Amino acid sequence: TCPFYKKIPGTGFTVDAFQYGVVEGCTAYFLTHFHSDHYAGLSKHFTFPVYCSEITGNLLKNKLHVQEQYIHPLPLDTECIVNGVKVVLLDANHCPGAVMILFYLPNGTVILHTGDFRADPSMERSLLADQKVHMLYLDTTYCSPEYTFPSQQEVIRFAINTAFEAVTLNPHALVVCGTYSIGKEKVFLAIADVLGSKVGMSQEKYKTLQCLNIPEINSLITTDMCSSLVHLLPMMQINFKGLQSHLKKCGGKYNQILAFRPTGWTHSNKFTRIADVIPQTKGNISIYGIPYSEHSSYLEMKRFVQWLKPQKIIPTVNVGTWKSRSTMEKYFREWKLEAGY
Ligand code: NI
Repeated sequence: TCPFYKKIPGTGFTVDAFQYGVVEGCTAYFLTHFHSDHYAGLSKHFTFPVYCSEITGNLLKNKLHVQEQYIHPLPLDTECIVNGVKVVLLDANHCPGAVMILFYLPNGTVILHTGDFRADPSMERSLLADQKVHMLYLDTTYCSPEYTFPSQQEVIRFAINTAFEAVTLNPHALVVCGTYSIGKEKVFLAIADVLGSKVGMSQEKYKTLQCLNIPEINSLITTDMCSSLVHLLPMMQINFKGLQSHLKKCGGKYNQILAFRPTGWTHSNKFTRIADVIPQTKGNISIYGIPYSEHSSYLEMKRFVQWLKPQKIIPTVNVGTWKSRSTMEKYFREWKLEAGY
């Protein structure tokens, strides 16, 4: 049974609600982004209208085989009427094709559903500037002040400088980057660009990337692993055992691995600056965990909510414990008392 925080009142709509069977009253199912916790339950046998971005709809058609007649792609930043209700999709600054959804209810209520997002001051000049929001369905993944991490640009600067140094010292080093979903593509694309290489990967991963409308992608990626000095591997293989095994397969072309694991936040963020990050090393293998987030930090979240001034907040993450819920509610009230709304 579908939980309340996935339903949009006053409509026939649900958000990210595909794992509950046929939801009573639902005439259109919205999908914010192509991450498995959110698409859980979609497959080629789905027969109700799915509304989403163009990129999400490429992934549904080619990776999940959803039939074309049930996929309804909407342009961004454009007022659209769906089953008699005005909606807008906005870029969520999450993974490729991820959106926030603005719903203009027939009674005058305005609802923003963030999906998953990384709040940014650029959102203060989208179509959100123009009107009041009554209800905010909020991605609360990192809603506590201990959750700090650097900008994506500082993280990428670290990665490119680390990779370029290592490979200039040893031209026979291979770089490997872990992946298990879409998102975070700038990590491996920025490192390959500084090294003058295409990125090499499995046919399954190449297929996924080919759905993402990235400019000039054919110039940036390949399935010919032998021609590439930046490889992608599943995240589960980014360990000393799995990397040893990979280095054997490369036919003595390489004699060292430098590997990256983009994580979200880890507790080493509560002590160490990005500049001071060091790898774990065993012989000719080194592994860097880098804090590349596609979710809001606490400060970024707070800034966004204090600017938007919603009347009511409904969290969509960390909802399963009373301690989490109470924590989140306390910070919402602080934010409102501090800013005066
Ligand atoms: Ni996500």
